[PDB]
Amino acid sequence: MFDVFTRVVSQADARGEYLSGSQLDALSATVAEGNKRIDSVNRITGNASAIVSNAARALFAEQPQLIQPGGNAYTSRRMAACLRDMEIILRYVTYATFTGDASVLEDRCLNGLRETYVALGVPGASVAAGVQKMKEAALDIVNDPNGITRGDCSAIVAEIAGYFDRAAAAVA
Amino acid sequence: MFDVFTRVVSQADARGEYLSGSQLDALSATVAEGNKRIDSVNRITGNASAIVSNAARALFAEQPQLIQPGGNAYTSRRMAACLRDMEIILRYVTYATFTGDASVLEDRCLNGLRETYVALGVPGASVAAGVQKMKEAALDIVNDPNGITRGDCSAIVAEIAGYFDRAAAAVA
Amino acid sequence: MFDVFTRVVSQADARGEYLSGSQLDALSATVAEGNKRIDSVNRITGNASAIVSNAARALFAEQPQLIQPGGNAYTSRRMAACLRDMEIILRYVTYATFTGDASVLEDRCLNGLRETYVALGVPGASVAAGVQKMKEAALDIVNDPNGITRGDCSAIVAEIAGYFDRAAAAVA
Amino acid sequence: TSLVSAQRLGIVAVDEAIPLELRSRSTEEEVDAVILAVYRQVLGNDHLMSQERLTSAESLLRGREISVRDFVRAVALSEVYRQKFFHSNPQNRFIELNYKHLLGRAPYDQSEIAFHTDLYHQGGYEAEINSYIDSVEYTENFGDWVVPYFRGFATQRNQKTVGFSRSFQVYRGYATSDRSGSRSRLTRELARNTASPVYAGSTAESLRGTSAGSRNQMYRLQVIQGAAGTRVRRGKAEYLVSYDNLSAKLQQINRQGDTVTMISLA
Amino acid sequence: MLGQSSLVGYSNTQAANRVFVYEVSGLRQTDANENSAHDIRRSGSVFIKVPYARMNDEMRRISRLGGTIVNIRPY
Amino acid sequence: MKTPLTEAVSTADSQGRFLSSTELQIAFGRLRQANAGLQAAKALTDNAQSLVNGAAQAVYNKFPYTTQTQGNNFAADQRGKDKCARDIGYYLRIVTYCLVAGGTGPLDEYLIAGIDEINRTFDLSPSWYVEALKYIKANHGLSGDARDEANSYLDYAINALS
Amino acid sequence: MKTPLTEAVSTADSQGRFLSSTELQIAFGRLRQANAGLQAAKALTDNAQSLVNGAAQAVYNKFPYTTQTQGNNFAADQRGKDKCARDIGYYLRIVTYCLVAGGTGPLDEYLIAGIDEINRTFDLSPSWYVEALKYIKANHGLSGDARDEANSYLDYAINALS
Amino acid sequence: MKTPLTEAVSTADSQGRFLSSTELQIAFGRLRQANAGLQAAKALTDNAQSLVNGAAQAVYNKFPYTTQTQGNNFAADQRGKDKCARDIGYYLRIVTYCLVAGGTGPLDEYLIAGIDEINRTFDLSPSWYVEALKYIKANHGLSGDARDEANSYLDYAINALS
Amino acid sequence: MKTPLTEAVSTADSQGRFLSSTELQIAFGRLRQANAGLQAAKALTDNAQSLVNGAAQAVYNKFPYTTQTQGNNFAADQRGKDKCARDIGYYLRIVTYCLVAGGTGPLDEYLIAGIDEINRTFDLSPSWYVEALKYIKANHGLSGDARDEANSYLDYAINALS
Ligand SMILES: *[C@@H](C)[C@H]1/C(=C/c2[nH]c(/C=C3N=C(/C=C4\NC(=O)C(CC)=C4C)C(C)=C\3CCC(=O)O)c(CCC(=O)O)c2C)NC(=O)[C@@H]1C
Ligand SMILES: *[C@@H](C)[C@H]1/C(=C/c2[nH]c(/C=C3N=C(/C=C4\NC(=O)C(CC)=C4C)C(C)=C\3CCC(=O)O)c(CCC(=O)O)c2C)NC(=O)[C@@H]1C
Ligand SMILES: *[C@H](C)[C@H]1/C(=C/c2[nH]c(/C=C3N=C(/C=C4\NC(=O)C(CC)=C4C)C(C)=C\3CCC(=O)O)c(CCC(=O)O)c2C)NC(=O)[C@@H]1C
Ligand SMILES: *[C@H](C)[C@H]1/C(=C/c2[nH]c(/C=C3N=C(/C=C4\NC(=O)C(CC)=C4C)C(C)=C\3CCC(=O)O)c(CCC(=O)O)c2C)NC(=O)[C@@H]1C
Ligand SMILES: *[C@H](C)[C@H]1/C(=C/c2[nH]c(/C=C3N=C(/C=C4\NC(=O)C(CC)=C4C)C(C)=C\3CCC(=O)O)c(CCC(=O)O)c2C)NC(=O)[C@@H]1C
Ligand SMILES: *[C@H](C)[C@H]1/C(=C/c2[nH]c(/C=C3N=C(/C=C4\NC(=O)C(CC)=C4C)C(C)=C\3CCC(=O)O)c(CCC(=O)O)c2C)NC(=O)[C@@H]1C
Ligand SMILES: *[C@H](C)[C@H]1/C(=C/c2[nH]c(/C=C3N=C(/C=C4\NC(=O)C(CC)=C4C)C(C)=C\3CCC(=O)O)c(CCC(=O)O)c2C)NC(=O)[C@@H]1C
Ligand SMILES: *[C@H](C)[C@H]1/C(=C/c2[nH]c(/C=C3N=C(/C=C4\NC(=O)C(CC)=C4C)C(C)=C\3CCC(=O)O)c(CCC(=O)O)c2C)NC(=O)[C@@H]1C
Ligand SMILES: *[C@H](C)[C@H]1/C(=C/c2[nH]c(/C=C3N=C(/C=C4\NC(=O)C(CC)=C4C)C(C)=C\3CCC(=O)O)c(CCC(=O)O)c2C)NC(=O)[C@@H]1C
Ligand SMILES: *[C@H](C)[C@H]1/C(=C/c2[nH]c(/C=C3N=C(/C=C4\NC(=O)C(CC)=C4C)C(C)=C\3CCC(=O)O)c(CCC(=O)O)c2C)NC(=O)[C@@H]1C
Ligand SMILES: *[C@H](C)[C@H]1/C(=C/c2[nH]c(/C=C3N=C(/C=C4\NC(=O)C(CC)=C4C)C(C)=C\3CCC(=O)O)c(CCC(=O)O)c2C)NC(=O)[C@@H]1C
Ligand SMILES: *[C@H](C)[C@H]1/C(=C/c2[nH]c(/C=C3N=C(/C=C4\NC(=O)C(CC)=C4C)C(C)=C\3CCC(=O)O)c(CCC(=O)O)c2C)NC(=O)[C@@H]1C
Repeated sequence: MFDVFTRVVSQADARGEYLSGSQLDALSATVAEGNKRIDSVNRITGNASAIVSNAARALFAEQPQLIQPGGNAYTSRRMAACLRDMEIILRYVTYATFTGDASVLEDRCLNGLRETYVALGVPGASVAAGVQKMKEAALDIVNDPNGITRGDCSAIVAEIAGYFDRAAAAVA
Repeated sequence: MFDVFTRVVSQADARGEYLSGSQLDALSATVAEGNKRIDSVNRITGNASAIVSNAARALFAEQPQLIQPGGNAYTSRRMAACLRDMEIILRYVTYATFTGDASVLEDRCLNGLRETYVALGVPGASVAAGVQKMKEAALDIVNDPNGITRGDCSAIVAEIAGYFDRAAAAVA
Repeated sequence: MFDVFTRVVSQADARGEYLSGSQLDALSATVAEGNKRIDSVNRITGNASAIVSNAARALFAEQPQLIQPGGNAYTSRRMAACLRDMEIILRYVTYATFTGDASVLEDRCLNGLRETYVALGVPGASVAAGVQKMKEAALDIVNDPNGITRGDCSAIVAEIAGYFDRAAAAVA
Repeated sequence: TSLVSAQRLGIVAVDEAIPLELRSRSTEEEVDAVILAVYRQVLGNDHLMSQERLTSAESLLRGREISVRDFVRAVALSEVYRQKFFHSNPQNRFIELNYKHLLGRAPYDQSEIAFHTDLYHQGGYEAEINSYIDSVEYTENFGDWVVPYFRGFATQRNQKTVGFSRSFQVYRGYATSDRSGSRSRLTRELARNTASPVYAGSTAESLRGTSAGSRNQMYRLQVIQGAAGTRVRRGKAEYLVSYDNLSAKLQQINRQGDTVTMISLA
Repeated sequence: MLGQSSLVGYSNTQAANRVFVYEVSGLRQTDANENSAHDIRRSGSVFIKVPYARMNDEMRRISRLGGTIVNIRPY
Repeated sequence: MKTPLTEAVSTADSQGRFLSSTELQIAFGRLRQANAGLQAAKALTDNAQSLVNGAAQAVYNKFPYTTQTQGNNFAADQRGKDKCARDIGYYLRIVTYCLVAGGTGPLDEYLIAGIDEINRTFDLSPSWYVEALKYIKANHGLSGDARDEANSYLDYAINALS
Repeated sequence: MKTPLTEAVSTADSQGRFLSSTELQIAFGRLRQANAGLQAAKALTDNAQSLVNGAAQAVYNKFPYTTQTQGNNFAADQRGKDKCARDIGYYLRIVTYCLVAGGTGPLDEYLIAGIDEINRTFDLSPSWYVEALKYIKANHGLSGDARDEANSYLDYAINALS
Repeated sequence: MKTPLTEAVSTADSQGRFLSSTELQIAFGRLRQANAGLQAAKALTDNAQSLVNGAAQAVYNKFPYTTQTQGNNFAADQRGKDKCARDIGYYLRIVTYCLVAGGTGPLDEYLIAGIDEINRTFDLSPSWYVEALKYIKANHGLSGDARDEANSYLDYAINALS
Repeated sequence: MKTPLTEAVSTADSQGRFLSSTELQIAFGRLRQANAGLQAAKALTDNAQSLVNGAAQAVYNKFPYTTQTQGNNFAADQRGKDKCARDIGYYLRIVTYCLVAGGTGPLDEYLIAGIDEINRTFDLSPSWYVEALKYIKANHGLSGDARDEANSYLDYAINALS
C-alpha cells in the first residue's frame, strides 16, 4: 500500500538517494491541498448510499436486461451482490482519494476484479457504466458549492475522476 | 445440486415464467414413478458392496496388468484407493437416481475426474470398464422381479443406465 | 477499550442523559493537556529499551536469586520472557497513558496476569519491584525539563504513576 | 513455557509440540500424519472411529486437490464435528470448542461470544464455522498448510493475558478430550471479564500435614459469597476442607446462600 | 481437477455450488504478514480453489499479502 | 435449492454415506406432498394475473400514500405501478416454484437472500409485500394439503419480511 | 442418531432455521413408515430367540470349522457358542431399534462404529455375522413395507461388515 | 468503539509495537477536532428539545399516514408519539456522544448495530428516521468544523438506514 | 510503509467500512505534522554529508578498536570505512524518508526488518550504529516539531538496535 508521500519515498529508495528539493516542494503543495482532499472524501462518504442507489437505478433504467429474469442483476441475491460491488468500488475510490495514491484501489479492489467478473459471467461493461454513473454523481457532490468554504477543487476532482476511471477501465 | 423438480424450476426462473401444464404433468408422471425410483435406490444401496467388489474382481480378472507390481492397482494403498473410487462412483450414481437429476454426480464426482486421473496416472479406460461392470450388476439387481410388487421399471432403469454411462464417459 | 472520552460517553448512555456542562468542561480540560500527554507517551517510548534494561539490571542486582541457576529468570528462554514481560507492561502503560483511560491496561494486560504468574511460578513481588523501577525511570524521563516547552505536567505524571501502580498491584 | 513451569502445569507436550506443515511433494506417510494431526486437534483428541473418517476429504487432501486449511474446514463442517460439538451443546460452549479446535486458544472477550452468536443466528453453522478458518488469526498462525495447534499457553501478539489463564479451562491435559453435552467453564469468567485461578496438573494440590482428616484428602471449595453471623471480607472465597468435613462445609455454605463455583481435589 | 464435493459447503445454495480456481503470484514478505508463524514456500503461480461464498474473503486475503490474482477460471 | 430430496442427498454426501432408510422416508414424504404441491402451483398460476392485480390493489388500499406521493419507490405513476405489479408477480411465481420444488429453496435462492438490503437500498417497506402476500393467502382458494403447503411458503415469505 | 426426525431438526438447527415444509415432509414420511416399522420390530421381537438360534446354526453350518477348532475366537466350546448367540442377538436387537427409530441410527451408534477394530482385535470373521444377517433376512417372515425397512437395516449391516 | 485514540492503540497492539509518531499524529488530529466536537455536542444538547419535537413534526408532515393509521408501529395516539419522540431523542443524544468521542463508536455500539432487526420486527420505516435526521441537519445551526463533524455522524446514521 | 494515511485506510478496510470521522482526524493530524516533517527532511539532507562523516568519526572515536583491528567487519582499511559511511548514510536517508512519510514505515520496510540477522551474520555490533544515531540526534540542529518527530525516528532505530 502506498500513499502520496510513501510513493515518492519508495521511488527515492530504489534510486538510493534523498528526496530532491522539487519532490519536497511537490509534497508541500500536496499538504496545502490536503484539506480539500479530506473534505471531498467526507462529502462522498456522506452521500455514499445515495450515490450507489441512484447510479444503480439509472443503470437498470438504461439497461433493463440486467434486471429482467435471466439477467445478471435479477434475483435478490445477485441484486444485493451488485449493489455491494457498487458500494465496494465507491469505498475504495474514497480510500485512494484519502491516501492520494491509487495503490489501495489497484492492489485491494481491482486486483483480479476483471477476471472475477469474467469467471462469474458478470457484465463488466455494465459494471463500468455503473461506475461512470457514480463518477458523475460523486463529482457533482464534491463540486457542490453550498455550505462550504469556497475554493478551487479542480485538481482533487480530476484526481477522484482518475480513480473512478481506473476502476471502470479495470472492470471493462 | 438439482433434483428433478428444482431443475425445471431453475429453467423456468431463468426464463421468468411459470411452469406450463406440460411441465407440471411431466413432474406428476415423475411422482407416479417415485415408488419405483425409491425401490431402485434401495436395491443398489443394499447391494453396494457386492456390486463394487464383484466388478473390481472382474475388472482385475481381465486386464491383469493393473494388479501386477508396478501397476496402478498394485500395493495395498492403491488397491484401497481403487476400491474406494468404485464405491464413490456408485454412491453418486445412487444420489443421481434418488434426485432424478444428474447434477450431483457430475458436479461433485465427475467434473474434473478425467484430468485428476490423468495427473495421477490412473488409467481412465480401465476405471470406465469397472463402471461398466458396476452398471451391469446394478441393472440386474434393480430388474429383479422377485420379492417386489412386479411392474414396469423400464423408465427408471433407463435413467440409471444413463447415469452409469455418464460416469463411464466422464472418466475415460 | 475505553478512552477518556468514551468512558464518560458509556456512563452517560447508561444513565440515558446528555453530557452535562461540567462533564463537557472536564473533557475540555482534558484536551487542553493533550499535548503533555502526547509528550509523555513519546518520551517513554523513545527510552523504552533503556527503561526495561536498566530496571532489569537493577532488579537482578537487588534480587540475585532470580538469575541464580534454578531461578525463574535463569536460562536464556526465561530471561528473554522476563525482559519481554517488562517491555509488555511498559507498552500497555503507554497505551493507558495515550488513551487517558486504564481499560486497555486492565482488560488486555493486567486482568489474568496474577493468576498467570502464580500458575507459572513467576514471583509477583519481583515483577512488582521491576515495575516500580520502570515507574521511577519513566517519570524521570517524563519530568525531564531539557528540550521541551515549560509547563506543569504534575497531573499527567500522577496519571502515569497510577497506571504503573495498577500494574504493580496486579502482578503481586 | 519452560520446563520448570511446564511440569507443574502439565503442558510439557504442548510446549515441545512442533507445527506440522504439509510441504509440496509430500509422501504418503506425511499426508497420513497430517490427516491424523488434523483429526486429533480439530476433533479435540477423540478416539475417531474408521467409520467416522472423512474418506472423500482426505482423498482430496492426498491428491493435492485441497489444502490443509480446506481439509480442516471439511472436518469442522462435517456431521461428525456437528454431532460431538454442536448438536448437544450450548452455543457458548460450542464456540469455545471452536476456538480451541480451530484457532488453538480460549475466548478472550464476551464480545467474541456476542460474535459467532449473531453470526450463527444470521448465517447458520457454516458461516459461523467459516469465520474462524477464514479469520486473520488463522491465516497468520496456520496459513494454508499448517495443522492448527494449541497456542494458548504461549505469548501471542494481539493477545489478552486472560487467554493464558483461560487456556487451562479449555485444555485439561494431554490425555483429555472434549467428549462428555457440557456447559462452558468460561461463562461467568467471560461475561464479567474476570480470571479464574489456574489449578492444573500439580498446581491444584496443597499441603496436608496432620490437618487433613482420616483419608488425608483436602478439597478446595471456590465459592461466591455475600453477607447473609460474622463479617464477610471478600466476595470470592476459597475453603480447604478435609473429606470428613466436606458435607458439613457444603451444607453451611448452602444455608448462607453462597454460590459454589468449583470443587477440586487439593 | 477435483474438490467441489468438499469445497462447496453443505448448504444447498445453487449460487454456493460454484467453485473457482485462483492463480496467485508474488506472495512476498510484506508488512501484513510480519508475524506469520509459517513461512512462504512459493512465490510463483499457486492455485487456490475457492467456492463462491468465500470468493469475497479469499481475494481480500490475497490482496493483503501482495499476491497478484492473475487469472480466475471456473472449475 | 433446499428441497427434501436434495437435502437428504447433501447430508448423506457430507457423511460419505449411501442413502439409507431415512432418506427413503424423506422421499416418501416428498412423494406424498408432491401432487398437492403440483396441483397448488397449477391452481395459483391459472389466476396468477387476477391474484397479482388484486394483491397490488390491496397494497394500494392498505397503503394509499404509495399511489399519491411522488418518489422512485412509490407507485404514484404508472412506472411505479408496473414495478409494483412485477414485484408481486415475482413473489407469486417464486411461491409456485416453492410448491413445485417441495421446499422454501426457490424463495431462499431467488427472493429471500438479499431482500432486506434491497428493501433498504430502494426504500421499499416490507409491510407492502406482507399485505400483498396476505391477500394471496386470503384469495387463493386452495384446500387441504395444497392450501397448507402454499400458506407455509407464503408465511415463510411474510416471516422473512417481518 | 440417523433418524428422520433428528435429521430434520439437525439440518434446521445447523441452519438456525425454523422447521419449514421440507422438515414437515420428512415427518410425513416418518409417519407413513412408522407403523410398519413398529410391527416389523414386534414381529422380529416375538420370533427373536428362534431367529437368533437359527442364525447361529446357519453360521455354524456354513463355517463348520468354528464349531471344531479350539481358540478363544471360535465357538467350539459352550462359552464360544454363548458369545456367538449373544452377538447375533445384539445384531437382531439393534435392528429392531432401527425399525422403531426409522433409520440406521441405532446400528451406527451401538454396533457399526468401531466394529472393524473389534473383529480384528478378537479375530472374528465379519463373514460369520454376514451369514447370520442373511439368515435373519431370509427367515423373518415379513412382507411389504415391513420387509423393505427390515431388509434395508440388515443389508446396511451386511454392507458395513463387507 | 471507534474513536481515534482507541483505534490507534488497537492498531499498535495488533502489531505488538510501541506507539510511534503515527499514533501521535492520530492523537494530534483528535486534539484539533475535540473542541469543535465538544461545542457541537453542547449546542445540540441545549437545543435538543426543539430539535426532537421539530424532527418528529417533520416526519409527521412528510409521512402523514403515521398520524391517523391505527397500529402499534404508528403514532396516531399519544403512545406512538411518545415512542417516536423518544427514538429521535436517542438518535440526537447518541450523535452528541459521537461528537464527544470523536468517532462513530457511540453510534456503532448503541444505535447502529441491530437497528435493522428492530425496524423490521417492529415494522418501523427507516425513512421516518432519515427525515428526522435530515431535519436535525437542517436546523442544528452549527457552522464550521462542528457542523462538518456533526453532519458526518448524522450522514453516517442516514447511510446506515438507507 | 506504516503511515497515518495508510494505517487509517488499512483499519477501515479490515472492517469493510467507509472512512468515518476518525480517519479524517487522522488525516488532519498528519497534515498538522507534514510541513515540519518536510523541513526536517530538508535540513537533514542539506547537512547529510557532514552528519554522516561526523557520525562515522564519533563511532570510531567511541570504539577505537574498529580503526586498528584487522577483519572483514572492521573499518581498519578504506574498504571498511566506505562500508561504515555507507551504512550510516543508509540510516540517515531512511530517517528522512520517515520524516517525509510521517511514520516509522520506511525504517521498518527498509532497515529495521531483518537488521538483527545482518548484524549477527556479518559481526556488526549494534552499539556502533546506536552511537551514530546519537550523534545525528545531537547534531541535526532541528527544533520544534521537526526535532521531536526526527528524534522519535532516531530513538525508534536505537530501541530496535538496543
Ligand atoms: C423396479 C424398481 C421394480 C419394481 C418396483 C415397484 N415398487 C412398487 C411399489 C412400492 N414400493 C415401495 C417401496 C418401499 N416401501 C418401504 O417401506 C421401503 C423402505 C423405506 C421401500 C423402498 C412402496 C411404498 C410401494 C407402494 C406400495 C406397494 O407395495 O405397491 C411398484 C408398484 C407401482 C408403484 O410405483 O407404486 C413397483 C412397480 N417392480 C418391478 O417389477 C421391478 C423389479
Ligand atoms: C511534561 C509532559 C513535560 C512538558 C510537556 C509540554 N509540551 C508542550 C508542548 C507541545 N509539545 C508538543 C508535542 C509534539 N509535537 C510533535 O510534532 C511531536 C512528535 C509527533 C510531539 C511529541 C506540541 C505539538 C506542543 C505544542 C506546541 C509547543 O511546541 O509548545 C507543552 C506546552 C503546553 C502545551 O500543552 O502545548 C508542555 C508543558 N513540559 C515540561 O515542562 C515537562 C517536562
Ligand atoms: C452490479 C453493478 C453488477 C453485478 C455485480 C455482481 N458481482 C457479483 C459477485 C462478486 N463481486 C465480487 C467482487 C468483490 N468482492 C470483494 O470483496 C471485493 C473487494 C476486495 C470485490 C471487488 C466477488 C468476489 C464476487 C463473487 C463472490 C460473492 O458474490 O460473494 C455478483 C454475483 C455473481 C453471481 O452470479 O453469483 C453480481 C451480480 N452484476 C451485474 O449485472 C451488474 C452490472
Ligand atoms: C480403480 C477402479 C482404478 C484406480 C484408482 C485409483 N484412484 C486413485 C486416486 C484418487 N482417486 C481420486 C478420486 C476421488 N476422490 C474423491 O474423494 C472423489 C469424489 C470427489 C473422487 C472421484 C482422488 C482424488 C485420488 C487421489 C488421492 C488418493 O490417491 O487417494 C489411486 C491412487 C493413485 C496414487 O496412489 O498415486 C488409484 C489406484 N486405479 C486403477 O488401476 C483402477 C483402474
Ligand atoms: C520478569 C520481570 C519476571 C519473569 C517473567 C516471566 N514471564 C514468563 C511467561 C509469561 N509471561 C506472560 C505474560 C503475558 N503474555 C502476554 O501476551 C501478555 C500481554 C497481554 C502478558 C502480560 C505469559 C502469558 C507467560 C507464559 C507464556 C509464555 O511464556 O510465553 C516467564 C517464563 C516462564 C517459564 O517457565 O517459561 C518468565 C520467566 N520472571 C522472573 O523471574 C521475573 C521477576
Ligand atoms: C478399557 C480398558 C476401559 C474403558 C475405556 C474407555 N475409554 C474411553 C474414552 C477415552 N479414552 C481416552 C484416553 C486417551 N486418549 C488419548 O489420546 C490418550 C493418550 C494420551 C489417552 C490415555 C480419552 C481421551 C477418551 C475420551 C473419548 C475419546 O473418544 O477419545 C471410552 C469411551 C467412553 C464413551 O464412549 O463415552 C471407553 C469405553 N472402558 C471400560 O469399561 C474399560 C474398563
Ligand atoms: C409494490 C409492492 C410496491 C412498490 C414497488 C417497487 N419496486 C421497485 C423496485 C425493485 N423491486 C425489486 C424487487 C425484486 N427484484 C427481484 O429480482 C426480486 C426477487 C426475484 C424482487 C422481489 C428490486 C430489486 C427493485 C429495484 C431494482 C428494479 O427497479 O428492478 C420499485 C422502484 C424503486 C426504485 O427506486 O426504482 C417500486 C416502485 N412500490 C410501491 O409504492 C408499491 C406499494
Ligand atoms: C390440532 C392442534 C388442530 C387440528 C389438527 C388436525 N389435523 C388433521 C389432519 C391433517 N393435517 C395435516 C397437515 C398438513 N398437510 C399438509 O400438506 C401440511 C403442510 C405441508 C400440513 C401441516 C394432514 C396431512 C392431515 C391428514 C389429512 C386430513 O387433513 O384430514 C386432523 C385430523 C386427524 C388426523 O390426525 O389426521 C386434526 C385433528 N384440528 C383441530 O381442530 C386443532 C385446532
Ligand atoms: C458368532 C457369529 C461367532 C463367534 C463369536 C464370538 N464373539 C466374541 C467376542 C466379542 N463379540 C463382540 C461384539 C459386540 N459387542 C458389542 O457390544 C456389540 C455391539 C452391540 C458387538 C457386535 C465383542 C466386543 C467381543 C469381545 C469381548 C467379549 O468377549 O464379549 C467371541 C469371543 C472372543 C474372545 O476372544 O473371547 C466369540 C467366540 N464365534 C464363532 O465361532 C461364531 C462363528
Ligand atoms: C418516530 C420516528 C416514528 C415511530 C416510532 C416508534 N418506535 C417504536 C418502538 C421502538 N423504537 C425503538 C428504537 C430504539 N430503541 C433503542 O434502544 C434505540 C437505540 C439506543 C433505538 C433507536 C425500539 C427498539 C422500539 C421497540 C421497543 C419499544 O417499544 O421501545 C414504536 C412502537 C412500536 C411497537 O410495536 O410498540 C413506535 C411507534 N412511530 C411513528 O409513527 C413515527 C413516524
Ligand atoms: C473542494 C471540493 C470543496 C472545497 C473545500 C475546501 N475546504 C476548505 C477548508 C477546510 N475544510 C475542512 C474540513 C473539515 N473540518 C472538519 O472539522 C471536518 C470533519 C471532521 C472536515 C472534513 C477544514 C478543517 C478546513 C480548513 C478551515 C476552513 O474551514 O477554512 C477549503 C479552504 C482551503 C483550505 O485548504 O483550507 C476548501 C477550498 N471548497 C469548495 O469550494 C469545493 C466545493
Ligand atoms: C560502521 C558503523 C561500522 C562497520 C561497517 C560495516 N558494514 C559492513 C557490511 C554491511 N552493512 C550492511 C548494512 C546495511 N545494508 C543495507 O541495505 C542497510 C539497510 C538499508 C543496512 C543497514 C550490510 C547488509 C552489510 C553486508 C553486505 C555489504 O557489505 O554491504 C561491513 C563489511 C562487513 C563484511 O563482512 O564485509 C562493514 C565494515 N564496521 C566498522 O568497523 C564500523 C564501526
